[PDB]
Amino acid sequence: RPKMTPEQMAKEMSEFLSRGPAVLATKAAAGTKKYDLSKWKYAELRDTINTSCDIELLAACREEFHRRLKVYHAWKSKNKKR
Repeated sequence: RPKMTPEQMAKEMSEFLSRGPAVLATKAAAGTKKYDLSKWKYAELRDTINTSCDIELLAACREEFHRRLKVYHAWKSKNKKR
């Protein structure tokens, strides 16, 4: 496989979410972090959603992106500067 970059995955992730819909409303009694895919690799996540059909699952992945996205941008912004 080719060489992967944090900026590349960050762009693919961010846009991935912006592309997906947002008419969700399953919010009930609060509960969605029931799926911990933090370990899943960017390739695994994107892949799963690319070849999956599970609502809850799909959501989990997307959520794992948004999370590691704001964090990646935060830590990066803090690490960038000297």
